[PDB]
Amino acid sequence: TASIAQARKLVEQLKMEANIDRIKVSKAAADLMAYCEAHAKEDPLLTPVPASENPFRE
Amino acid sequence: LSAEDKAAVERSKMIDRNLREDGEKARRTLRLLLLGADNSGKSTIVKQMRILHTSGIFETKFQVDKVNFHMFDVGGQRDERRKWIQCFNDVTAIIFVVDSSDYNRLQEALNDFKSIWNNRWLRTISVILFLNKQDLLAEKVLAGKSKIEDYFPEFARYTTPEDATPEPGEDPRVTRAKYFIRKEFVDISTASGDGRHICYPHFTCAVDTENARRIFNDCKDIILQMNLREYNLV
Amino acid sequence: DVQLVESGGGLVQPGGSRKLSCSASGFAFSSFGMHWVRQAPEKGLEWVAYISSGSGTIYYADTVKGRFTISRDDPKNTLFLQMTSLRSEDTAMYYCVRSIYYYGSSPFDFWGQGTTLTVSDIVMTQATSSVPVTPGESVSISCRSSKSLLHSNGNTYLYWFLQRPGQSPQLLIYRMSNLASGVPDRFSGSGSGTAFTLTISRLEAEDVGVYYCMQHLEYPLTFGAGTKLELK
Amino acid sequence: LDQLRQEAEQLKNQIRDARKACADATLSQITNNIDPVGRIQMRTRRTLRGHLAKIYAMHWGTDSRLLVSASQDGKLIIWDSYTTNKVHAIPLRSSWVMTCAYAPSGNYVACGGLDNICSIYNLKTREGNVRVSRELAGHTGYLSCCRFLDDNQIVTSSGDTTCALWDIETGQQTTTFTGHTGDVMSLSLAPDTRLFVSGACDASAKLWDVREGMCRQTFTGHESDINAICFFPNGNAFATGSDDATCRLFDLRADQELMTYSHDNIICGITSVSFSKSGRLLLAGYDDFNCNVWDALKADRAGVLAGHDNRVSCLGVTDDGMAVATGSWDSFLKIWN
Amino acid sequence: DLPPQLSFGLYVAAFALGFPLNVLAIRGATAHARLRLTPSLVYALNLGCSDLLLTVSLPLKAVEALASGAWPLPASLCPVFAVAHFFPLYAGGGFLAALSAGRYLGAAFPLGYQAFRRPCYSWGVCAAIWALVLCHLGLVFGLEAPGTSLGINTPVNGSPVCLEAWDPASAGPARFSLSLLLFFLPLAITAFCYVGCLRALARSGLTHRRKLRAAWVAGGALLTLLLCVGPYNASNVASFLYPNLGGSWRKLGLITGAWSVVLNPLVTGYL
Ligand SMILES: Cc1cc(OCCCS(C)(=O)=O)cc(C)c1-c1cccc(COc2ccc3c(c2)OC[C@H]3CC(=O)O)c1
Repeated sequence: TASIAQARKLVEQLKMEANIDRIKVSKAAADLMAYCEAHAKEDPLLTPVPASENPFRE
Repeated sequence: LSAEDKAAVERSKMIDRNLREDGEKARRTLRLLLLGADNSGKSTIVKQMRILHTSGIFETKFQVDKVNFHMFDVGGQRDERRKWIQCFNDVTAIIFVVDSSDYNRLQEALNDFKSIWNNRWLRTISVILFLNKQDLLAEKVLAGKSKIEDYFPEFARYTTPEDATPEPGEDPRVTRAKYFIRKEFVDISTASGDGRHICYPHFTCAVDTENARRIFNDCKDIILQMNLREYNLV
Repeated sequence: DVQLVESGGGLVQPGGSRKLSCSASGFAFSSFGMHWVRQAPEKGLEWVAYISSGSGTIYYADTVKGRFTISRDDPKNTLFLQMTSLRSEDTAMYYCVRSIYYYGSSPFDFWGQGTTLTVSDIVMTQATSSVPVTPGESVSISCRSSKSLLHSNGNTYLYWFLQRPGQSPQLLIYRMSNLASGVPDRFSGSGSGTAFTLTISRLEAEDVGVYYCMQHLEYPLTFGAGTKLELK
Repeated sequence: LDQLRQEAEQLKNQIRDARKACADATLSQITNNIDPVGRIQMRTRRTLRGHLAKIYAMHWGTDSRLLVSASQDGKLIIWDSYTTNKVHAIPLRSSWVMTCAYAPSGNYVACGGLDNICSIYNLKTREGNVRVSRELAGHTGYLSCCRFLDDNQIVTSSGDTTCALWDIETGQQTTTFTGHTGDVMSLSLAPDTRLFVSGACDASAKLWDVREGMCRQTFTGHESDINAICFFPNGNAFATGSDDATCRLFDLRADQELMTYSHDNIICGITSVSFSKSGRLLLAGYDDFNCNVWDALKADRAGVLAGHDNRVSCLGVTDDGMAVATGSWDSFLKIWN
Repeated sequence: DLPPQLSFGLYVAAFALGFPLNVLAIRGATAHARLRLTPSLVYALNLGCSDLLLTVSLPLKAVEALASGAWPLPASLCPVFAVAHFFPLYAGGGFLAALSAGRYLGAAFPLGYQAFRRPCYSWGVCAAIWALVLCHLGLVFGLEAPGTSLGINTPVNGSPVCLEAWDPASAGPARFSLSLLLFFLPLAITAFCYVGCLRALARSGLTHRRKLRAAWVAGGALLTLLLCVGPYNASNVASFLYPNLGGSWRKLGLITGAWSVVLNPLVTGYL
């Protein structure tokens, strides 16, 4: 029953990828850009934090 | 620091002390990785039996000359071993057991030895090769029903070397077959590795009870060669 | 089933010698620092001595320095206090206290029963020694310190202890505002770096007793006078 | 037989046609407008020197402090990262440990390995010592990863090609997720803990629904074993790294590979992968003893860590975002920022 | 025979050849030691340190020989040059003895060797021989100075000389005992450890070519101990045995030590 199970699995894959066809790759890339720029000023690694509140000072 | 910070630092120091003590105690002993296909008596190499940490992988502990060896056998899975093997790249040695009695699977064993020897992570680990069930090999070669040439044409053109030393007064054909079988494996070993790690072939049977001594001696040799590598004699 | 049972208390002549023992069970004794804390028969708590984990550090109070010795035996899970040159001021109850110190630990979590004994610095100020109160209503108890208890790391070390009548003390807040395990959530602690308030929202019958505030910034460890809450 | 192979054959062709139709503009062209992040210089602030053997896993606590780490010396260690203090040292029954996890509540730590058992240890006990709260039931292969859903639910991935979801209270497998082909090597939970991705030795990743226990989606494109996996902080994408010396950023919604991170001068395999807090920096540890920091959008080497003497095995960025901790086979953990 | 031009040329050439290869050897040793620490690395580092110290002291005595005994530099610096030249010889002898002992222990008792192989013990042994040779030099030099300045002597209407004209009767027993206890005991230790290492290499076969290569490396250590410092100590004991013997043999022995400073990094240095 492995073959029929995998066939049903691939049908489920098509059903899930229906919304993938609904969504757009350019839209997804724009969303990634939007998130990265929206939270760009809260990660110390991107923008180094002043040594006052950096807990890993020497 | 405050009082609590000082006490935390003290507790950390005590933890460090226990860690180093455990580390030296563990570094005392020697660790071996046991490999070989089924129907090869890989679990019978050392006569002493144990069920240490039987869950998951199999543990064995045997002491020779007041030094302790822990042998790990990852026998839970019969599938590809290419992943977990990288956890064993610091053992003293790899004990590879091959049943030389049957000629049907011997090429498969040779391929397995080639895969192990040329492994990316085991490029500095020595292999102790155990040619198990030599008595069955002798019986098969003496009976004459099955021939090596059916599977190895080169055995027709192979001759025993002048350095061959059949000690127990055995048949010359038996010695010829044994030396060809061992030659295949040493040829696989020698083609690569350039002396960083070497193979130590041996001959053994099921009733043999001296395999621990051979393992101990070859482990001593491996340790000696690493020591000479440390001082840069090699 | 953490349990600390001490023994040795009795009648002695002044200037005598005595030995107090405390057997510990139900916990990893060797991993805990241990304290001896004195309570005068009619006064508040007073710290006596402290043995560290592994006996690395030993601290004594000034009033008993030299003539008191604190010792630990891990294999028997036992604590010893050797007392020499006994005085009238050394008659107390002599509780034994557990303690552990790492990043999120709660020291002084468990207390012993104590053994009555009789013979033949930062100051803690408690504004009130008694507050009549009725059940079901909020209450606040404040105490003050001579020196600010807030260390540079951001932790301020004040502890709150409730001693019910005829009972050994227990821990409530093991830091500025850190509720201890097994303490009902109605308790809370707040305040600044020098003035600290314990707040109780609803009162029941078991909340009647004395409340002490303790500092732990540096040795010696000093207690408050104690605020007594009685039902009304 | 071949009767159903044709049915599956057309299904594979059709879905690929859907993916090609979905893609018009590549991610690199879209992000070409923005300015680069520039060179990222990151320095080592702490070095944790207690482990006496090569380290396979570490996990940050949720308080951006108190990390946990596991090595073949048979010891788990809970460090206070701010002061390099050793908060806890836990002996292990079996020294062959391949993963370790830290409960988000901070009360438990989980570790497993070649013993096929995912042990959960309780940190906060009245006795004062860490105890084995529960040795979970048996897989049929080694444990490669484990992550805590909460104080009572855990998710494990094993070398028997199957992931599982366990209830700690009962000690039983609440759910068993369907089969991969090869070993399951990595595992990452979505921020909402509703979905999770797994990477397998069959060079494929699979996105799973935790509640229903059925593989929602499957992503392909790699050429060798997938060793590490990690969601984007917003949970709409994830990155994997493989032995073919490359990282891939896939997107769940578009169900298609989005970006590839590779360099001709890099040939060793990738052991660990993690993101920064905003997701712009993709940090990946390699087999050639040093980590790389990529610009997740422009896809170029924005920085190098380069501080370890052996293979970099584990890598993790703290939740607060201050620092990144890398543990290597030289028995050392280093904190960078 | 003492041609001042010849001695000057040999000393200058010895320094000029030794300094580059010696600093290269110490650089290679430290590059290897950065990754990890082994007793061999410790011994090599100490050997390099002593060799640099001797090769930086060499030009002074090169100039002195160019002056045929006279020291142009004022006699206030006599003990500094004396230690900085005559200490590294015995220091290198002891270092080579310790290295040979370590090789023998590693090759003869391998399990026991890795059981208790710590670089701290190597540093301790190195510091012990440091202190022992400095102490023995100090006690022997305490009975040298008559208290003219210390460590210097002037002949009648002659220029000052660094122990070159030191009283043979007094310098005989002192130099002999020092040379014995600082060279021959290390020589015996090195010889025994070498024969043990050879036995171990023979009985622990791995490959004929590599067995020969290791034997040659260890033998290079033994010979660079024996071929260069050996002439110096032999001349010293001969002078003790034959007080009326001519003093050119001392110059030959010092030449052999100046060749030790260049030969030592060749056959023992990591690079
Ligand atoms: C002992 C001493 C005293 C000293 O006084 C400085 C002034 C202080 S004041 C005015 O109050 O005296 C200065 C120094 C440097 C030293 C010293 C310390 C350590 C080793 C050696 C060398 O010892 C040798 C050097 C060569 C040789 C020695 C000893 O034996 C002879 C020949 C070797 C040979 O020819 O084979 C001096």
